[PDB]
Amino acid sequence: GMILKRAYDVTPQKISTDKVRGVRKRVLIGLKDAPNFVMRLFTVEPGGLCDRASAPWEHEIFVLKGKLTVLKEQGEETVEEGFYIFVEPNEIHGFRNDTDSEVEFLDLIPKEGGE
Amino acid sequence: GPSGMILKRAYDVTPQKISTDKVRGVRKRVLIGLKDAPNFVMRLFTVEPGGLCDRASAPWEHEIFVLKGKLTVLKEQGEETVEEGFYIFVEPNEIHGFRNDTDSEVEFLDLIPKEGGE
Ligand SMILES: [Cu+2]
Ligand SMILES: [Cu+2]
Ligand SMILES: [Cu+2]
Repeated sequence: GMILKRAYDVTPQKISTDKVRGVRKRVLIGLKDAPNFVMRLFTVEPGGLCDRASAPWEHEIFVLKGKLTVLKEQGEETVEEGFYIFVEPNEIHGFRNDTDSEVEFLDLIPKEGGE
Repeated sequence: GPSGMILKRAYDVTPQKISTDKVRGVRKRVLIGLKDAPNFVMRLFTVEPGGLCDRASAPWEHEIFVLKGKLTVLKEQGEETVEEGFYIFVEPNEIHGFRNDTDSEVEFLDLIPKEGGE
């Protein structure tokens, strides 16, 4: 009834789509197990990009490592470890890493959006 | 529903003292609370040295990510240690609690469905 695990030990999946390059995803608590919402951990490589998109669901994010550039419907904002991010449903968002070291963030969404 | 995005340093949120029949030595920051959340809430808990959230269970799940320190997890039967970089999934109704057996603060994110409050 309880899972306790090192996130690093969860296998990181390379993500590659027309909008996503240089990103890896770990599914910590996935759709199958989740009553309501899922927990993922993203790694963005230097120069990596999750380009602007809208989703039907909100995001709740916590920046774990590095300087995360957040793309908005207009412009961008770079934040760092210790910031949280709440993206309303339907809002344009994306992410980039302009730095020379990997950026990591925790990302939770309602399970309707889980892989 | 609203549009937009909130980007905020977690430590800018006021750390509220939690004092109940089961909890001492704990502060909570509500990061994404009921005022905002479509479905689930995000809190950041700080457990001071010797702090305790005694065993309990709840009718909803917890999804936890340990940000800092070494946290003792209280289970139905026994205890287990985790540290920074561990995650915890607590099924609904499973007994769980926490204790800080170290001399430094432990911090963890704790997310619950919004039906459970903030
Ligand atoms: Cu159990
Ligand atoms: Cu998204
Ligand atoms: Cu609980």
